[PDB]
Amino acid sequence: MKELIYIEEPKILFAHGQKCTDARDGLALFGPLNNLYGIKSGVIGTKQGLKIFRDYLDHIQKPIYNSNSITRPMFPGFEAVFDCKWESTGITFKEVTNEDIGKFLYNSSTHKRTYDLVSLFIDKIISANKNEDENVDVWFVIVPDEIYKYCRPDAQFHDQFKARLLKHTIPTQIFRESTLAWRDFKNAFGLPIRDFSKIEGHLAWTISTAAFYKAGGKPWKLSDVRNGVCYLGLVYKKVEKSKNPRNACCAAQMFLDNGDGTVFKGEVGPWYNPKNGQYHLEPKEAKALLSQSLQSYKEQIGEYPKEVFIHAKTRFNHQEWDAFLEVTPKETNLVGVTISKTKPLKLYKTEGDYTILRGNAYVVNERSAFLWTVGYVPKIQTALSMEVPNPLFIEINKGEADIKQVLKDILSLTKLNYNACIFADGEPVTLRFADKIGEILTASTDIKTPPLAFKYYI
Amino acid sequence: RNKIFISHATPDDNDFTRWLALKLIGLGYEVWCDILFLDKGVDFWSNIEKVIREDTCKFLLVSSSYSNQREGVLKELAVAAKVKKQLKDDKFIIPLAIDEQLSYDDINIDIVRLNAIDFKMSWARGLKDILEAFEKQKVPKEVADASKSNLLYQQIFLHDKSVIEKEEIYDSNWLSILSFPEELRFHEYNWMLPKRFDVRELTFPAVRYKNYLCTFAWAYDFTYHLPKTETYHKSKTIRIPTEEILSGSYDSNFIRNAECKRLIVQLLNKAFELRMKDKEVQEYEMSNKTAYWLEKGKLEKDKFEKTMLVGKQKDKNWHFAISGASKLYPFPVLMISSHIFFTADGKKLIDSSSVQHSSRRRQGKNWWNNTWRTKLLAFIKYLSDDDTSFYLEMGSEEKVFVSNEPVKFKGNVSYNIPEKNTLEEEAELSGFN
Repeated sequence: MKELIYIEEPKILFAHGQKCTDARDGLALFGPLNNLYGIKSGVIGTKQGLKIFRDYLDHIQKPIYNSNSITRPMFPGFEAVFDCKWESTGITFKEVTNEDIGKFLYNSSTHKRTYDLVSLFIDKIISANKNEDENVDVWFVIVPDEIYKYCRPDAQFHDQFKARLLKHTIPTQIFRESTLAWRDFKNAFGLPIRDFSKIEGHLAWTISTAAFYKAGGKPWKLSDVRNGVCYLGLVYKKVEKSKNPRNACCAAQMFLDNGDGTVFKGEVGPWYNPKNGQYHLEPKEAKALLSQSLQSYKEQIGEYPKEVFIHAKTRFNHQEWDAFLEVTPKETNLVGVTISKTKPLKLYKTEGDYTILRGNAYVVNERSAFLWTVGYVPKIQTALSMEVPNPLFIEINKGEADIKQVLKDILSLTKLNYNACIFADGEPVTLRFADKIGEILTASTDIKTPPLAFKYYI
Repeated sequence: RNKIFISHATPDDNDFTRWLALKLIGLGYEVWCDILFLDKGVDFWSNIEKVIREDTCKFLLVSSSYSNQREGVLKELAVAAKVKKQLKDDKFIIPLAIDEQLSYDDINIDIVRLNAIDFKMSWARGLKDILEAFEKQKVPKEVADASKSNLLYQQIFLHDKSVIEKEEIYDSNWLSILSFPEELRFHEYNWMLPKRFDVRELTFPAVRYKNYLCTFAWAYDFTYHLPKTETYHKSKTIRIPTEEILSGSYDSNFIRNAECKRLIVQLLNKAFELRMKDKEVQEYEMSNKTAYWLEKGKLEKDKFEKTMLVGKQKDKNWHFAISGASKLYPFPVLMISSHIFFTADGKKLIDSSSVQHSSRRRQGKNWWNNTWRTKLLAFIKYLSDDDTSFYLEMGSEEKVFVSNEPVKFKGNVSYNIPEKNTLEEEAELSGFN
């Protein structure tokens, strides 16, 4: 019998040392771990965007309800959860006229259109941070829902705009009007395009916990963690514009228990392998990245990591690891983990209609296992993933570590998505924002940035 | 007397009651209300009245459009007024104006003259005002403690939503393999293999490893496009027991174990691809592997084994389908991947792939665990040749028996299956993340 193992929910620490699994239950019931007191806004957008933001803030002040409050709980109200004042009285709103966006939006190809319009929305923010003495915690970019519509997917406006801000380190949050005033935008019929009516309160949750996080917020933190667990996430992105098919860019997201990760942009070089399409690092840049992360960890913590798990979506060759094992203190345990997504092992259930649980895992051997990060969770009484859950294959490619420990860490790393206040997620945070960070890095290639937190990436 | 009693129109005001009670318990204000007491007795009203008369020190009143209409709210209000008159207190009763629609006139005549703490603009401001009053009226409160609120919340809202130590049996998509051909043969064809001849197009699988030809088929198994092989000598051929290869005991410098296992994987994949040609199952080209489905009308009402393996969604027809891969570690199996293929009429295929993916997601939304399991098992049993397995053709005498019943997995902890509320709510929803 191919027995499975259950690994309990990681549990997340909240304010006053309160440990609750759901992100938006111990948040409302207690509040954020760090109690920052002012989220003075700097909304940038059209006047209509300012009105939408003001109305949505007024809504957020009053409770918003979900039709299914068993699965998606409500929002008691910002100040009733975050005990801090985020209202429409204090706003450093900076206006962009409709014609201003229009003239920068009609430039034929998406290339010039996106570059010019991102520069338009970036010059205003840079000037605001430079020549004004009212330092607002977060800059809200309320983009009218025509840039996202007309200027659809470098592509991904959301990513290029965030990427060309790392040097200035301006914590910014980007919103769409259709996300805020979803009722106002409607199709040919009277039904709005985005029917959030059953999840309206949910839209109030994620929009809040993200904005709080970017305003120097720490909504929550892992409860059970070891003393030095530095998690490296090796993102990767082939430079399609590069004439050399080998050329590629990489980074390394360093994570402590705090859930706020530092991005160590790597060096663009020959990391692609078209013969088998596998990301690989040569000794020089491998040592450079590992040394950068190690020095940053020592500086922030005062000592070198006790353990270092490098998670990746592929397998590390021998040059990579033989380079990594050189620039690493003897008193350190370095491990390399491969986390594949599909690896077909669907497990349907004979009993009934609902799907398999979330903690179930199949351990193939001492160095391989399957983990069900998605599916049905009793607390929500719902399936995180529709259809049947797809497992997650985890193998300890290099180094010696306990597979159960790696599985538990990988499950715990799924509760650190501040950007979206949800029960959990299907991927660990180390590789969760792999495509996003890869596109950010590709957008910002020539400029070299130091170690920066996620507040400027996600 | 310390309880901060609350009355509300349940279930019209359960959320506000729970929120306010938890906040007041965390901040120290001990609270009492209908919720938080799921162990209701035969006579709950008696205990409520006893608490109001004796234990309650403040009487908050959730004032909503349906709070005044409800009879229980009015009864609790009358008892509160009686106790207040007995005590001769100015503000033993506090209406919490939580509803905008409740007009000034509509307010129940027993609370119109009592100043109401506002909640319409913000719940936080209302709680600030309540705390200010409680400080003014010197309402007792213990030291702030947010652990008790956590424990109470877990015991109340998270008692029937916790995993249970129950065993469940799951059906995988890994279909076992019973028997392999006795030996794997590497033929010394050398010059007998035509130059630039694609061995992929052959009656039986064969991999041109090095200068040899690796396969389970006999030397003479192929003669149509290989007539010269009639003169081949079996002495030169190399025979390696398949059992030894799979067990891993085999060790030779000519070829390593891993390469042999990869060769066997490719042979199994090609064998399945060839075998599905005989069956009356269509073909769809996936990214790398191949996918097989059933066209319209081949089965009697598209209900093989009383299971709907083909149906109609709006203007198109959806057919359930599979795709086969091979694995050998930790035990030989055929990986089956469910698919839904959408066709204009039931015999052709949709050229576009974006429409295919969109319709696949849309149809998967409407299907769930039971549907996917039933359709996969039905399709696999359809491909069966007998009541035990189906065979892939490697050689004239050699065949590989792949079972038609997937491997059974077992958990240790499980949950309880409530009604299909998720099906009732999630239906007709897309793009909300």
